[PDB]
Amino acid sequence: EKENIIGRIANLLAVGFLYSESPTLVDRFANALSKEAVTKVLYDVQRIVQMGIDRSEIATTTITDYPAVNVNSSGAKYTVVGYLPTSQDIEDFLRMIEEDVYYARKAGALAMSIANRIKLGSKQSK
Amino acid sequence: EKENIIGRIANLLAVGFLYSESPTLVDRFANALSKEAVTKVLYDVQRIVQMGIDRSEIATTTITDYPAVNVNSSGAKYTVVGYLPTSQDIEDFLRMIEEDVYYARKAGALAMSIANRIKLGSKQSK
Amino acid sequence: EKENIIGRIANLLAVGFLYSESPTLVDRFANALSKEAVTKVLYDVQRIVQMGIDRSEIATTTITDYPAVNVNSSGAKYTVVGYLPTSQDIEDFLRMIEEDVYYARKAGALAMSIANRIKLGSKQSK
Amino acid sequence: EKENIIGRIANLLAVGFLYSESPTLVDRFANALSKEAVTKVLYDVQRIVQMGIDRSEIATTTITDYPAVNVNSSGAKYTVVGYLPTSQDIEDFLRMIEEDVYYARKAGALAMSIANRIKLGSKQSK
Amino acid sequence: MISGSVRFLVNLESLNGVESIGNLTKHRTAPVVLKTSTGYLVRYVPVISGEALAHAYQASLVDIAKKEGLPVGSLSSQYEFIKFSTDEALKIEGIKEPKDYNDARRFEVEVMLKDVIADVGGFMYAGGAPVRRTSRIKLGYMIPALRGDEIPAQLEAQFHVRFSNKPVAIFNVEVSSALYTFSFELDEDLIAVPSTFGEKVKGEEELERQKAKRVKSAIKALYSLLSGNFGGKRSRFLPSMKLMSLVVTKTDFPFMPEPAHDDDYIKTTIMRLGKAKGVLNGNLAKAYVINNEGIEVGEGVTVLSTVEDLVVKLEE
Amino acid sequence: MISGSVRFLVNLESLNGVESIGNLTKHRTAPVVLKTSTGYLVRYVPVISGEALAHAYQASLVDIAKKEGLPVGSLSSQYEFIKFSTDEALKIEGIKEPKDYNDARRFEVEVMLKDVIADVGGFMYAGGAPVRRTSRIKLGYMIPALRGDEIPAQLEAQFHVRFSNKPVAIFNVEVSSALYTFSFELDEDLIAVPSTFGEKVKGEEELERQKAKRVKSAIKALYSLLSGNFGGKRSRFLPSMKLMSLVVTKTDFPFMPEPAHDDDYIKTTIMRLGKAKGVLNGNLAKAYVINNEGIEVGEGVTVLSTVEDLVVKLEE
RNA sequence: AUUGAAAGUUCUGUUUCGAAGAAAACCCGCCUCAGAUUCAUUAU
Repeated sequence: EKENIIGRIANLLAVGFLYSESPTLVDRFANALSKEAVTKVLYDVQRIVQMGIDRSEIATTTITDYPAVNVNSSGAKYTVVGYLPTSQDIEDFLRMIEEDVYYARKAGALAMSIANRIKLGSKQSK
Repeated sequence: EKENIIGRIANLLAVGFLYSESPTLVDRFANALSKEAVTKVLYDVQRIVQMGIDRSEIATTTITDYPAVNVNSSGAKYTVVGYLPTSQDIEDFLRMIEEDVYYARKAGALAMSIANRIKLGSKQSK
Repeated sequence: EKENIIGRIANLLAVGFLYSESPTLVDRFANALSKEAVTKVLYDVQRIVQMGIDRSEIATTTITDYPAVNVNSSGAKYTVVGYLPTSQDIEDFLRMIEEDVYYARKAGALAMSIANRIKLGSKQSK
Repeated sequence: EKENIIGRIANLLAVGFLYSESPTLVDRFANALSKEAVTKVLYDVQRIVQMGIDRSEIATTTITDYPAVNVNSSGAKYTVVGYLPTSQDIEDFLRMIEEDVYYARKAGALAMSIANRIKLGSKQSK
Repeated sequence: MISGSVRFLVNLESLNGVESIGNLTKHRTAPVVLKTSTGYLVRYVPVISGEALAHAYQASLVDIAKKEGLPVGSLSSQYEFIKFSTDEALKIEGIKEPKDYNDARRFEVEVMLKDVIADVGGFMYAGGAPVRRTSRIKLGYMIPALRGDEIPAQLEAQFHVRFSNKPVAIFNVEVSSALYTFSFELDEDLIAVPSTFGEKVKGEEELERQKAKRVKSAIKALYSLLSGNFGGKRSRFLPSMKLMSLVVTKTDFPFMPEPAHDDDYIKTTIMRLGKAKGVLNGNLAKAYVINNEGIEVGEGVTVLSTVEDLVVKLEE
Repeated sequence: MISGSVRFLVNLESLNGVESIGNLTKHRTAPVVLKTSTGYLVRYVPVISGEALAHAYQASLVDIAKKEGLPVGSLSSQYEFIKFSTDEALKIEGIKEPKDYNDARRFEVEVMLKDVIADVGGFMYAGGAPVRRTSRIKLGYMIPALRGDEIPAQLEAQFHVRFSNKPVAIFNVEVSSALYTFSFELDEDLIAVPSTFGEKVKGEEELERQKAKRVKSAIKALYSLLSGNFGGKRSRFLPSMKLMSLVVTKTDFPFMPEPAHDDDYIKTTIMRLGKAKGVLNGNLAKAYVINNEGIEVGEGVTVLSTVEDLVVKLEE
């Protein structure tokens, strides 16, 4: 269940990165040394995702069926496979961070891997 | 009991956000650096919820049974699962803020998570 | 499957080394005595690869067909044969490192062998 | 194919010894009782060879045609006849070491024989 | 000997740099082991190398020596402290290389009568007859105080753009804020004294004549380090520094004050100084304390106000 | 005998070095076997050799002996502890080599009346009639505590550049941070006592006269080791050291305190000391404990505050 | 139940003594997130 939480946080970070086209929040998350830095990124990335939801540029979908998130940014279309974190996942993840900030680095490494694979595939198709 | 207070707080902020369709109070709460900013948001969000109660657009309910709050805004119907804070929860939360303003960021992050999940589900339906 | 994961991590390290022209990350990886040092290198090398992807100086290709990665650095062209690691390969590799840091030394030795063979071939053709 | 791998590892050790003018890595390799000691030497010798490649003091050539490696050290010129190991040769050699550390002693004995014959010939010509 | 411990508070800081990745300039970071109520933990914290402090100290010493008429080397006249390591430096300055071991002392004296920097900060010559001279000033890395369970330090990245009327210009800079602490040691009893063993060589009389001036200049040079004139990127990222606590000890025997990690590190070091003087059969032990944070000090301790008073007292 | 166990906390450290590869200076590392809840594992951890500690102790002993008027050897006057191993050292000092076995004792006395270092740290002469003298101080490698499942140690590399106005200058330095522990033993009942069996030889009266001063100097020399004056690269990489726990036992019978690997190693060693005194028919057993981390100690144990008090108590 | 039958080559010993990978060194020199936007029309 800890790995599932970390994977859902990584999906949120990857969606926020692909939508904003900025690595800055993922960099801040993976370099965090305090619960303050982690919590600030968790807010700021969800605030970016909230704007994408309100613009209908971020939407949940299913793809062949697996749960996925479609992201439209600057005329590029990306699809992240998996769920976004729940409020309980954020709370349980913050408790994991209060024990060991290592889990922020693990989620950041996964998020960057998701984003890199999607960006590579999108450039190859173009 | 601290987590239960923070959760009930989240729920109040999420209800106020869904009813007003404005993130401004949650943004102010999560960025607070003083007890003044936190207390001002706690008043302003409860004042918005009070208007929704007087209009019968905000009501307590049970849903399958869990306690919930129904919110009607702009022809959209939302349901937040959980209790609203008591007067004692507000007083105990203000005492927690006087020790560490971190708890306002925690409540803001939870509130935005609740609101985002509800908005995503409502957009998907139909 | 463990050898395939190690080989894909070695390809990532070799691509990062050839693109950055710096052995420092491979040295850190092969000398790691903790999961912290390994995870830090896995982030930093992927961050270097991400810049090369955004600049279109790192791209996936096929070569006669085998999967490959083209790397352009300082007017030199290199081709690494194989796949880059997936997010699952990074996660499974980190689990292997949590059991035995030996696998970081194995991946580092393979990465340096790939880079040395490519650098030797490029100098001979010049 | 096992003898060809051992011979290519012996050529790498001999090139590293002639370039560094130090027997210490060959001594460590021939006295190894664990995979750790063997793998550490395989990295350190390749790191020495990498510096010689970057300085253009180690280069692949053909000599009458047989494949060879030219080594320039302290104004002395040496030529080792044969190929350097591939990444696959290092990996297959490490698998042979995981079965029997005897193969490290065999490669060390061959490497010292190559280096001794070359040093004797170079002193006689002077 | 003069041994000191200093605490500084710096905000919005970037004086030390490391290799850059992409368009990001990184700040030096190091691992630290810290003790909490739950045990021991490992953290990554920004730090500042001591080589920058040494360079600033040597530059200030060069300036003071040039102002006071003391000899300064040709290469060291420009702020390039290669000293006399390579043969090119010897050829430029015009000093013959040592022939055998017995001549080494002579070479040292020839190096020592031309540049005060080589005398104070030491030097190395590698060759047939290597010559070594250890530095007379010792510094260390600048580490924030490891007090309590939370490290009072933070690091972040900042976004910057370059304007242009014809786009065809974006970079990031790392900025840190912390409460730094560092210690230093300087033995003035060996300044202007040859270190290589051998026989007497002509030219030591001039060194004996200039010993007092060299010691005075070396003591004066510490003002730059104690004031805050060190580090790079000062053109656009000038930091805000403020002294908080300073302890200086002058002894005739080896001694090391406590690191500035705990809130109570002045009373402990004063008691340790007294007991060390008692046990080691010393004849001189003085302490000076500058306090601006209202922490415990002790009794019978001289209290100063600024750093210039401390420098004057040390000189006198 | 005096047996001690000491725990230190060191951050941003590089005092011991090994062979270098390329432009990288490496820190000494050793394998350790550690027990976890899943069994036994092998890890590679930075360590510090005991030879540096021995050199620091011998240098401090040389300084103390020179200050107190005790004789010091000509070669040992300079910090070069070749002692009397080779014939060149004997020729420089001016001591005739032993003729046969029966003369060996005489040679030992001649070595023992000229240098206190040979007496305390032992020496060796190889030849027709070899002479041996085991050191009276025993030290070991400095290993971090193997407590729990995670080793509280870390090692990394740091990047440094040398400035030059005409590029034609880059190196790397290894830096470690850990919680070190080490133990030491010193038998003062054999100082200034010949070890080679034989007949009485003129000159033992002087040794008997100087025995008290030699013992006092040997006890005093431990202050440098207990304070933190050891290791190299102190000019630019001065470490931050802080004492955490110290146990010292004085006995008339052989005894070894528990290593500082477990959190509870003071109560155990005190109980073992009491039982060993009971079983071995001893007549003297004293313990001193310095604690700064708030761990369990026991009852009826003398508690000190600093190290100078311990040194004074040991001397008295 | 055999060129088989019947038997210990077993006892006593340290590879021990000693020696710092040490000294010298800057990642520092130049850059702006910038220009444009009404919460007002109806209510004893």
